[PDB]
Amino acid sequence: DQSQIIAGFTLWHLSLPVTGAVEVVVLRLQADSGAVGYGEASPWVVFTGSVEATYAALDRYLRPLVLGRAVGDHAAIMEDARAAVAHCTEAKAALDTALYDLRARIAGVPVWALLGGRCRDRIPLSCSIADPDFDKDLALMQRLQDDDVRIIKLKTGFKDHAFDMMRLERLRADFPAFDIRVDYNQGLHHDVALARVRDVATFKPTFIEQPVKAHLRGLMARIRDAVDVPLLADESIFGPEDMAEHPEIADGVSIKIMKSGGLTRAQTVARMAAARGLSAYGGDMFEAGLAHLAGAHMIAATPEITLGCEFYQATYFLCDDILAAPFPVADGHVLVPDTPGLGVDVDEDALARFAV
Amino acid sequence: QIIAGFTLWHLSLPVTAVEVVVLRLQADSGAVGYGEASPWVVFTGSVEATYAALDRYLRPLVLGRAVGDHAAIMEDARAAVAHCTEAKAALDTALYDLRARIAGVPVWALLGGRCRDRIPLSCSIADPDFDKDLALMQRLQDDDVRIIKLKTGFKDHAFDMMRLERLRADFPAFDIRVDYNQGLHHDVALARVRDVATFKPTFIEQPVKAHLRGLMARIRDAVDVPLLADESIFGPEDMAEHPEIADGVSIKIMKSGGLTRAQTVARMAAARGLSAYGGDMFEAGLAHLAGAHMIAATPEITLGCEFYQATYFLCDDILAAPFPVADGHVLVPDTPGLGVDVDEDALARFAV
Amino acid sequence: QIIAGFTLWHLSLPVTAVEVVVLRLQADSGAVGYGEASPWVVFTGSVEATYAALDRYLRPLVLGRAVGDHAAIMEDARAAVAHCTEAKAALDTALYDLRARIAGVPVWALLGGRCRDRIPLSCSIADPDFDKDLALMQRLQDDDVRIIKLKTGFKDHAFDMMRLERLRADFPAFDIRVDYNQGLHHDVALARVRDVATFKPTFIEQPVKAHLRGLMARIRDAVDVPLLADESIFGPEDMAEHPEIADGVSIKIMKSGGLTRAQTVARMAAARGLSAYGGDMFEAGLAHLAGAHMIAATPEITLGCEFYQATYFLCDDILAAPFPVADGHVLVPDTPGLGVDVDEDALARFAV
Amino acid sequence: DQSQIIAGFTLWHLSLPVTGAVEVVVLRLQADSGAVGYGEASPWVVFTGSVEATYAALDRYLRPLVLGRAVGDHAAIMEDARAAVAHCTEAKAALDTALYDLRARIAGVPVWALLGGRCRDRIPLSCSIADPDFDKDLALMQRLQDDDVRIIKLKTGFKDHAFDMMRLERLRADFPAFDIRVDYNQGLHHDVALARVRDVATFKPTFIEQPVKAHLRGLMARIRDAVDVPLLADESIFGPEDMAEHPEIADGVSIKIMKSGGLTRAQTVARMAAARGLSAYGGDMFEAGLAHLAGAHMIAATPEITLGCEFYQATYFLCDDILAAPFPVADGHVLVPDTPGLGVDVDEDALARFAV
Ligand SMILES: [K+]
Ligand SMILES: [K+]
Ligand SMILES: [K+]
Ligand SMILES: [K+]
Ligand SMILES: [Mg+2]
Ligand SMILES: [Mg+2]
Ligand SMILES: [Mg+2]
Ligand SMILES: [Mg+2]
Repeated sequence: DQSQIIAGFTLWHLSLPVTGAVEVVVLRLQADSGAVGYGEASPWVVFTGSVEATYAALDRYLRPLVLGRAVGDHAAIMEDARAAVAHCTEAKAALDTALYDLRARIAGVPVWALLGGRCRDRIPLSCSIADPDFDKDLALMQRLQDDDVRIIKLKTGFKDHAFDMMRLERLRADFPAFDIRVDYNQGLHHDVALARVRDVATFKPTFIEQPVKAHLRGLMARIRDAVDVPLLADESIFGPEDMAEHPEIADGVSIKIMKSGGLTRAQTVARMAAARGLSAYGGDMFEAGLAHLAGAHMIAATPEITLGCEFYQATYFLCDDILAAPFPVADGHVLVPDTPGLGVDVDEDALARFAV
Repeated sequence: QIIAGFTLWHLSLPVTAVEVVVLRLQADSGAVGYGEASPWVVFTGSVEATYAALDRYLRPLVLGRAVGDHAAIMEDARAAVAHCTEAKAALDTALYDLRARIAGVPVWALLGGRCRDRIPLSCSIADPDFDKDLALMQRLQDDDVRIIKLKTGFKDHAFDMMRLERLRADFPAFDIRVDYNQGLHHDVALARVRDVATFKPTFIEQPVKAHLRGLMARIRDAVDVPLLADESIFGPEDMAEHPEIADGVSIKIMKSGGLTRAQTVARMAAARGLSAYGGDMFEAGLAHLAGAHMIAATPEITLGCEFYQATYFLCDDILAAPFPVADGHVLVPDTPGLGVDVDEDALARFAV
Repeated sequence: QIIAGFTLWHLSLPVTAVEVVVLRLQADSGAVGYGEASPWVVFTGSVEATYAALDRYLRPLVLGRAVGDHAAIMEDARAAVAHCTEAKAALDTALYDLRARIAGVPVWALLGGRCRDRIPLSCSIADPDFDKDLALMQRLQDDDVRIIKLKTGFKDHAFDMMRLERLRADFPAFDIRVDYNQGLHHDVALARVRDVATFKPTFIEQPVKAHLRGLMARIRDAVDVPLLADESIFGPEDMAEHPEIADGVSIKIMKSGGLTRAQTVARMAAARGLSAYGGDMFEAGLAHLAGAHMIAATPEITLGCEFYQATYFLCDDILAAPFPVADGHVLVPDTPGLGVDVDEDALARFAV
Repeated sequence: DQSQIIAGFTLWHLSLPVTGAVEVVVLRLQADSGAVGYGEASPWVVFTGSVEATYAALDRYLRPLVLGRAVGDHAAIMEDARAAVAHCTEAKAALDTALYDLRARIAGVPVWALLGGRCRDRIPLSCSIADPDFDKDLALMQRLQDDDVRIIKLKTGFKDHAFDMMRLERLRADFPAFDIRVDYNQGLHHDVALARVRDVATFKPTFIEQPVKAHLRGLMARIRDAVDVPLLADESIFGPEDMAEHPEIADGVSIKIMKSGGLTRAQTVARMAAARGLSAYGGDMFEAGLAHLAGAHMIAATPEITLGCEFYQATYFLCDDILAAPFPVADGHVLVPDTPGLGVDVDEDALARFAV
């Protein structure tokens, strides 16, 4: 049964409205038996690559390498997948996710059971605070507080520095029970980055994420050493190779299956970080509930990821998701399913509704 | 469902004796999984240390746990008892075997799926009577085995140089590696490594004591032939701490404390262009199968494996059918669990 | 004056097929400029990624801009879309071609003026049938070409060593370089590089995967023959980050994302005594001309160029007259723009 | 037309009175067609070399390498120029400037169009505050404020430390809207440099420039790491070779065509700095409007230079300039011309009036 072939390979390019729209690609794999598995690719054109690049990677270059293969050859399929097309880590993540979802459903086990088993069944949730209209986010904070969410990440550097400092002050004043992180999304020019980081460090955020452009890894290392607050690398480190090459550039790493090109490789990044005493955090892209579930299963199997996750978009940002039931969140945590595969069905009618 | 039973055997296994410890785990449903710990007292620690790790300290953290909590159980296991990586490997192996059998999948399906169904086999050449080993070689050659690892530095340097010349002369189709097992004193290690390197072995493994990692790094940089670390690197933490001491690493589940961690060492090595080889201890077939499933799911381990003891060294194994080898390769099973039944009668027979 | 038009062709070009994307930019006045993107899916990214970069993401940042704002446009282009350095090179090339034609100057007059009017040419030797390549060599020798780059590591090591010995024997007047295209596994890379170094190629290019830069640095320091980085270094940021991984760099506009940035890589290399070579991808004559004008204005690129595909590899090119080569050199034009007309009929003919 | 020869090579050694005098050398190149281009060399004897060295470099050693060459061979002329005479980067800059001005005027394009095109058409201006009579500079500050200049650089270390601290205090008090930088011009002895730098850092200047002697690059690196305020290298880094050799000695670099030996090389220094996250600033020497225009065109084509420029001398320091019209400044910015060549004509009658 482990040599049953992959007989179907189907793509949807979606546009999903948000409270704007975000574009993702969904992959379904179908085995010889008729069993199916799904994966999501969630690109950001300025950071990981375009949606068109990811679609083409799947449609033209991965498809002929996947169709007709033995589904048990998952590990060899993914080595071939990495060799076949440069970049498109999001596309690779979709493939890895669909292969895990498929083999898990065939076996009748949850995806985490294929990643080493479970160390946790809940994962603390962080919501991002990113609105240029801060009164709208103050409204959101009331809802988060009532929902028992107790972590947020302030997106900083996109308006001006006074806007960042104003929001940090007000959130610390009005919402002291919250654990607050900061994410610059590569948004500080090297002229001002250290000074701005030192200023926001005065509010003692749990971490400050990726202040400078991804390639400025030497400057990241300098900022790490200059400031007491933990520095987190995001766009500076995609996968194990980057982690190996740049061991000392930050105090921790944001783990995203869309950067690492899948679930197995995300685990490897987090294990490499932990082995030297670097923190690991469950980051995400502009994703839907399918990609969220993939990340949640990965985190459930990875004790090294201890800083929570930001799988908030399906619950708080997307007008409608693509799952058949609500992405599972209660009491400020993601609830990791224990039913087969990713644990919540993909709604193909929603795939059809949102297809471009 | 919960782990309802936890059973240990301390075995003594005659050879052509080695002591191992076998663990059986039993779920609520009656399903079972097995693992083997294979300690070497001078290297990984005593068999008594390993037995006590399992019997006293791990037993209570494992009995009554949900089998699905495998990852948490192993975190707890690492925190519960220092060393005894062999014990921890036995537990990891049993947990994978048990979960794979409950699910009806081979253990490699729990480790990422498969990248290879066959692994090239190496047999060790370590007899003080070299004529016997020359007989062994003919059998290896008839068996289509095409890799050997010469154990060096236990007699004298002339004995090692003699054997290398003879083997290159009379068996030129063999891929030859060298393993010193920490046996060269620092006074002479560089000189002797340079001498054996003239036979271009594929690698030279662990010339000096495990803790002499600065010297390992010097030997790495002095000689063109790849240097392989063994005892100097156990798990991911050692790999993270000592990134440049060698050109590659011997991956052993008994050093890494399990299957998952062994994968992580190989991946960490590969990420920087260091090689990975499927090493082993004085193990029986149960251990061999655990290592075989690990290698089957780990593309980074490209240098073969040395799972030769169940075939050429043990009088009798503890599996119900032979450990699967043919045409000089280990044949990775695709049936459920580790893929060959453990023979509980063989367990009773060889229990101390 | 403003950029009033932005047009793309996705081409498939038969070879003795490769896909490229051509961009035409059109100013208010009707003046036009062209650029080529030549992607390699395993190396720089897909042709689809490049087409989308231009069609969706760059088009709106370019249409309606003042042509004189070239430097700002390219800043915006780099910020707008990750990767797709081939797309960005096509845009840079079109912007230079258009501005040079508006001004009535060759593109090299926009890049610092000229330091050379001729560039030594290298042709690649990459046929699995070596007898065919031995025929190709006679033609190269009759054409006064005196540099070749042997593509290695795609068959086996004996095939590479065989070809080197034969070429040194039968064609001793040729400057021979070697290119592995990331093709040596880390298990064997040092050994094989050392072996091919015995033929003293002028350089050995990119033996290992692009990300294995620590290993590149080790190979650099282990072997006397110059090591050339290709895929390991794309633009100035990579050059700044990895200063000591090689003895020199292959400069390609399709990696650097343009003409200016390619100059900057060469200058950064030269400042510390690293060499620079005029590399290329599977390009047509438009790309060749962009690279040729770049090299003409960049004294630091002293190792020749490999703009051989339009002459010896493509069945038909997309220029209205032949890409200019004579006496084993590229002949840098001094007429306006890139210096040879793009044939829009050839564009229509080969569009997918 | 690109092979038309350089047929004329003419030098003037000027002395230009200032609110003292400054000595510069002007070069005019004349092509076969009669078109002309001009460049300026602006030496400082203690820093870059004497005016006599620069004059001789042009008159005896560069002249025979330039006369009769094809003007299109600009890049080869400048390689030959660098090989021909040691030092005299100012002389080399004059030659590079005149070649660009000449080819630009022949082509009918502005100089920046020969340097990659334009990224900005205005450049924020900084004026230096360097008078031993501080009341005179307080007068100047009223004029700067009314002129909408909002950057100054305080020259420090030439009187005593209390004088520096007094001026910083008063400027921060009376002119809070100004961005203030500090420049020591190599003026701190190594015995006291760190302590003095730490003291002036308390006023949070945007950068502190070259506290110690140029060769003390190890001590510069120590000062960089000891103080939060950005350290700028000036005399420690001339061109790309220095930049390559000394990558970590400061947080940024002052780019001056008179150090880099021309416009192309200045751009290369700024691109090398930016590639690793080091700042770049448009510095100058005691220059006239010709050299200012050269630097302004260079900066217009170089997005990496983001800290402004100090092309203030033609407007605020020289009693009379050598251009046919006022060096273009409005609203606190240099206005980069878009007409051919450097964009403002050189007044040869002014060359004659000021010749020694
Ligand atoms: K820190
Ligand atoms: K070695
Ligand atoms: K070398
Ligand atoms: K500093
Ligand atoms: Mg982030
Ligand atoms: Mg060993
Ligand atoms: Mg190449
Ligand atoms: Mg200065």
